[PDB]
Amino acid sequence: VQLQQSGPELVKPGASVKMSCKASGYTFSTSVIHWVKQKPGQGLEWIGYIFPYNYGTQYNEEFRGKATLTSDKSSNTAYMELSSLTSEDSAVYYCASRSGPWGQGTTLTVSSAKTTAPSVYPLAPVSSVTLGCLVKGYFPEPVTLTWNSGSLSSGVHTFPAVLQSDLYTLSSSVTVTSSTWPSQSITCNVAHPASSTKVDKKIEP
Amino acid sequence: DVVMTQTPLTLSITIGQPVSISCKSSQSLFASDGRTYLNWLLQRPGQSPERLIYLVSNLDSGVLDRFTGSGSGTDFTLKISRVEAEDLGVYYCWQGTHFPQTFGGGTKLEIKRADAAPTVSIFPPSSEQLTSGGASVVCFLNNFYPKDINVKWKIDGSERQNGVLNSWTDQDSKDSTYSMSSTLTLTKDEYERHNSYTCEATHKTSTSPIVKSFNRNE
Ligand SMILES: O=C(O)c1ccccc1-c1c2ccc(=O)cc-2oc2cc(O)ccc12
Repeated sequence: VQLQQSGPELVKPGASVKMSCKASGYTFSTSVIHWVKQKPGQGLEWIGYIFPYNYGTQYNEEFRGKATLTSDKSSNTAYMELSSLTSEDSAVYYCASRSGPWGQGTTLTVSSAKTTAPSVYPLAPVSSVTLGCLVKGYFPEPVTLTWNSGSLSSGVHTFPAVLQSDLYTLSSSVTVTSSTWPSQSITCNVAHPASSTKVDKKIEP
Repeated sequence: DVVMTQTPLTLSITIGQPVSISCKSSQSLFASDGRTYLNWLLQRPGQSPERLIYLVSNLDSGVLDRFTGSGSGTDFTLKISRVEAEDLGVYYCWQGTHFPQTFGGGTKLEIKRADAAPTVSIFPPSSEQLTSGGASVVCFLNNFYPKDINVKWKIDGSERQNGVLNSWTDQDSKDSTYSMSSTLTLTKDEYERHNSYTCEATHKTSTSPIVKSFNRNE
């Protein structure tokens, strides 16, 4: 059994958002679903829970007028609606089953700022040869990074993004043997959901 | 609200040694129905939490038998008989006896390995970035141990602190090492006015810096 959450969202302040959490046909219709908030580099905060059959809920007093927990029995889906969104609502939100599973999380960015497409640059070097990929100037978070569509994953270090100043930037390194590159092809594959961009950049000597 | 105090704040342990994490509640977790609602979660780097233990001592499915949970009332304990690299992360206790439900602050578990030196790599601005009028110089300091490291950027014999954007990874389970990335952002022009670009790494493993350089005009 596993819980699949809805994709990331960027919403303007004052507006409202609705997230989904879906499990297999069994567990959800009998188990309690909790909702938890986690701000980057911080601990966990319980928002509330919802009961299966009876549609009964319980809220943390801090979220009384912020969150609203609902469930669709027919589709095995629990929802969380957050209202009058503030920068303080920018965080990762998880759903957690009383019977064990947790969702992957849904990232929420509360910002006035505009959706920017990322600039993708191939980092060519000047036993093993290290290659790179720079992902500069994009908004909001997150982005997805793979090497050669996925056939390269072993010797890879993907780094977290940093904020400066509108606008986020992150990098990734791939260390393969001196014989592997440039005899065989190594390409970088970046994807930003918000800007609807899918970039593929070949690392060239 | 029930305050959940976790001790120690951090734990650094050698592979195969025992680990003990404490969780103390401000109120008894013994409920009106005779049950005790205390859960233990592990947050792995770049992952959502996962529950290891429920109702003081029950192990979740797939949780290795080296994990043991115990306690009663206001004092709880999570134990690892002989630690493994895949056990690293932040440990959180979760109470459900009182409302609102609350979590402990966390306990960071870092794995102890033999001190490794960073593999330094330097990258000049790509041709593409230079076309678009931008200039970023990237430097990777990969697979080192311990975590404390200093990245100094030198341009033509002088230190540069402006335009520097540093980013660290959390300890990898696969080799118990830390990695880091540094970026020096300049305008194409500032970049074109300088020639020698250095990435110095100051660590414990060597005396003294691990220097990587390139000449723009080369
Ligand atoms: O799911 C919860 O509410 C919960 C939160 C923290 C700690 C334990 C629980 C928990 C329960 C809490 C209160 C209650 O009345 C019943 C609970 O039942 C559980 C059953 C589990 O299998 C596993 C866990 C629980």
